[PDB]
Amino acid sequence: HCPSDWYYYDQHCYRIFNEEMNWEDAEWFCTKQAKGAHLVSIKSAKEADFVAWMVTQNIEESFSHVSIGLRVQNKEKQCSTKWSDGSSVSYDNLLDLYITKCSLLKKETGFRKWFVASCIGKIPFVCKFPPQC
Amino acid sequence: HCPSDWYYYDQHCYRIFNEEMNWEDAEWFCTKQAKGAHLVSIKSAKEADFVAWMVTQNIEESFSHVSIGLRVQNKEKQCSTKWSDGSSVSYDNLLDLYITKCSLLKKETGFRKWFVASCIGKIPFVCKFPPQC
Amino acid sequence: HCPSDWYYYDQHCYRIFNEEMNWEDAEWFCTKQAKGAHLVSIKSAKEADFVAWMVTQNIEESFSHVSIGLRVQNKEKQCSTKWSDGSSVSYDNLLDLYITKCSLLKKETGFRKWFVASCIGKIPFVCKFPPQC
Amino acid sequence: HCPSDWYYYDQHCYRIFNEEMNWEDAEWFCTKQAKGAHLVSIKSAKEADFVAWMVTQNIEESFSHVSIGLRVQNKEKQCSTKWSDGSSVSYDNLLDLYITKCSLLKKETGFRKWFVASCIGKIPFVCKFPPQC
Amino acid sequence: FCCPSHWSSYDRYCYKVFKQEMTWADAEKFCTQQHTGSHLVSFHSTEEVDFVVKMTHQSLKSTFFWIGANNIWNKCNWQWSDGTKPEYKEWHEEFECLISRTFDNQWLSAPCSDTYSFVCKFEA
Amino acid sequence: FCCPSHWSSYDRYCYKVFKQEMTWADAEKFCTQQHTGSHLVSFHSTEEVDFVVKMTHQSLKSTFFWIGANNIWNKCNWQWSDGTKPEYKEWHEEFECLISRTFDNQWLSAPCSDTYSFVCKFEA
Amino acid sequence: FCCPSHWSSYDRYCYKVFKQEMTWADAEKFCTQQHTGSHLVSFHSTEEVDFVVKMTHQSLKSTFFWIGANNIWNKCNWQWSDGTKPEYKEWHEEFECLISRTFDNQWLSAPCSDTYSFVCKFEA
Amino acid sequence: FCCPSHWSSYDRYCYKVFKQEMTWADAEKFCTQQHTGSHLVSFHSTEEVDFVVKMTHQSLKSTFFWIGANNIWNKCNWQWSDGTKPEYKEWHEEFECLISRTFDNQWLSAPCSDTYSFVCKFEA
Repeated sequence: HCPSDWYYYDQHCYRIFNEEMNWEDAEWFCTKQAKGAHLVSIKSAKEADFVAWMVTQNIEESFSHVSIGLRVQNKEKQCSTKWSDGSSVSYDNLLDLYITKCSLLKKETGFRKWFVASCIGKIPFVCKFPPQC
Repeated sequence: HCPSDWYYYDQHCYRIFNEEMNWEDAEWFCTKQAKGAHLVSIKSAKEADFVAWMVTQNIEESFSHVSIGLRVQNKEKQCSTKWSDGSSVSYDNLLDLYITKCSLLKKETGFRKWFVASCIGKIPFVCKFPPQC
Repeated sequence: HCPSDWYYYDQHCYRIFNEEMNWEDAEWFCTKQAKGAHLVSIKSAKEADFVAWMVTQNIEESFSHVSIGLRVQNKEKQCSTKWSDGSSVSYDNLLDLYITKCSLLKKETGFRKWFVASCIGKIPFVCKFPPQC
Repeated sequence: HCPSDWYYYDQHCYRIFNEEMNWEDAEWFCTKQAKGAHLVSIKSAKEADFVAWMVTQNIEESFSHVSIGLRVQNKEKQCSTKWSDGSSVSYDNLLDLYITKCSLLKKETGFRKWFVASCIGKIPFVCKFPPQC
Repeated sequence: FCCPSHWSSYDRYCYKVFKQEMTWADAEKFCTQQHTGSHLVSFHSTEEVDFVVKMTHQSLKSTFFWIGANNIWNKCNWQWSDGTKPEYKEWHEEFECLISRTFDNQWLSAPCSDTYSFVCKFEA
Repeated sequence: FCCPSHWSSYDRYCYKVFKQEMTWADAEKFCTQQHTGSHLVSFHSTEEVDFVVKMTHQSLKSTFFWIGANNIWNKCNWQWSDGTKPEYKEWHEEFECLISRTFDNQWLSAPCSDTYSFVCKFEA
Repeated sequence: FCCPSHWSSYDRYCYKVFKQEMTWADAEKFCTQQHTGSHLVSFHSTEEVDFVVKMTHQSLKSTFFWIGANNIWNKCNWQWSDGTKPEYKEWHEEFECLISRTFDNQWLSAPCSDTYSFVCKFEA
Repeated sequence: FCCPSHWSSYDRYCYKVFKQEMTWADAEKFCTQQHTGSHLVSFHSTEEVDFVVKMTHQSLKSTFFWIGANNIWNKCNWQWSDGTKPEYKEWHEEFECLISRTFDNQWLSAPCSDTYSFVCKFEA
């Protein structure tokens, strides 16, 4: 069973918060909600369908993008370590504006496929955690 | 050559006894008849045909099943050591009535194919042993 | 070049003697004729054709078989060391009359193919040796 | 950039000299022209086309053959070390006139394919070297 | 950890009874498709059998349901009382699978091609 | 151990004479199908030959029967008296197999494609 | 060592800007065919970027040109904030490649299927 | 050991001149079919060349005959005076084979596709 406003699917609880936040803050926020909570992770088409369905039913009409837990672990600006000529990418002037190490879902596709995105954007997000029994 | 009422086929002697007995008692009975005697064993289609023919000619019309020497060596109630989920079968509540560790032949099929059966049933049986020369 | 009555083909000298002798005596006879001489050996179709041609032109019309140098080295009566059941052939009562460890050529086939034969038969034979230069 | 009368293609300088010389003298001559200079070497169809084009535009109408840097390193008269019978070629009476260890280009083929030739012939030749920057 | 809705929980496993009557092989595949780690029930204690029997008796109208064990006599080590091994065989094709009762803790068997209800199980 | 009915026994083996006239290869295959371990007779003593000869003389009307040895001259090691080995060959295709007499203990041979009666043998 | 005619030189490398607008993959192949060791430009210092930017600004009318790095986000190591790895995937097919500006030393990206001008480079 | 009739002997080898005019490859194969160990002549001394030249001058009407060496310039190790190896090649397909004179001990070459007389040789 789960808190009010939270949905129970399979063995976890999900909830979309219509508060605009960047990936880090969203993830931190989620961990405060409950033990083991994090930004939602989609581990199967069935869960993908459910999460999409839920977002559709509770997101604010103004908002259109929602954050999910996928993030790039690499420390470099982008993940290509070599240029087409074989040399290493030891010098990198990519603009922060173009560093897209986070992910999200969008209304334009029924909240289904995953899209890469800047981690400094402030958007709604869905949390997920496993309730105890 | 063989005792009276016994049939000689290939290199052994066979005989069906129309005395109802359980597998163990039948097997013990057979061993008392002669050296190396045991419940019949069928080791080829030719021997299978002969034994079937013999049973047909000497079994009592009332009886329909006849015991043969095949038996399960396993000590457990049934021989499946694992469940479909991969776990071991360490707990087993199979009813004795459903433990079929013995075998027999039946008139319904001309005494040909082999059928599994309870070892506590009392039926006719055929013995077999190799005569000396 | 070669002695009178001997034919020179390729690098050797051949000659058929119309004296009836058994294989051993023929072979011994040949070795006395010259250094390195032996009963003829056929080592190619070309030599086979030549030797056949020569025999045809010099053999006595009465004679029809001619000895050649091929012989069985095995010491046993016949060369089958095992019976069809896998056991060894340690006991052998084959009649001498049927022990054919030698070979010959016959007029019936234009003196071409080789035939097995008794070594105690007395027939004409051809010798062969390599002349020196 | 390159000296007067020299052509610049890709990263090297080429020039055909209409002075009749044998391979060795031509090669020595080329090395005196500049650092790293040698008789031309053709290392690609593109360079082959360019060198052919250049020769065509600057060779004397009287001359028809032009030397290039390819030469046999082998010390023996010819390079076949074994005869068809497997024996080694330890004795060799090939005439000098027939020892063709050098190469050249000819007008008859638009100065394209390479031909083997005597190294004692005196003909025009093209030099090549890499200019410094 | 909790069990999905419409599933019952016991010990640390999840159970669910299905009425559709299927063959052994089909029931097992079916269970497989219902959830990760799901299979036909398996039992490792009397208490557990009790639980699925009570759970099953209050939902099923039938009396028998498939259990996760199949071909119980085909795997056996058969031997002739005369000591030798059955090189030549003339068996009658037979495949028995285990089934549970809805009114007792004892089990029985039935031809695997037969058709009965069943219950699925998975951990976590 | 005893011999099957219609088979004779000697030493610890079983023998049986067959009148059908077959080729060597066929007789052997045939014997193979008559009983496990069965093949054309093989001999390992004078006493044994005696036994099958007596047994065979009283049943066969022919005079010769196939024995379990074939291709007796094809297996040989042929060599030219000049020492060398027959690399090039021009033999006349010939396959001799052994046969026994019905009135003596001596053996002979005959083209394996020929047709004679025979006797089968097996142990136990 | 010198650079071929119609190519610019910097450090010990050769550069050449091409106006034809091609996709990333095509630009790279194209560079490959222009000279041995040739590829889309790669940068290993600020001074070098400066050089191709000046060189490129005075020849190109466009504003962006392809750089030798592709699929910059496909190679990444993505992980769920919950620690686990993305076994199941549902990404939206996307391939970003790097591009340079003609008025600055900073770089950006663009779908590799897009069409821009470019510059080739090779050593010696 | 002696030489076959119609063959000449020298040292411990056998020689025979053939007038038919064939290509190098054909002459060699031909020699191969004439006798075991037979091939186009090979020379390992001045005295031997002398012998086949005299022998050949008195039988052949031509002036040149094939010798057992082929592709004399294809096997060579060609190198550019600049040290490097000919990775890229643009040779003109050419195959020279050796030939002897009938009036001298000196040898020459000729395209292997040409047609000349020849002499075969073998040991023993």
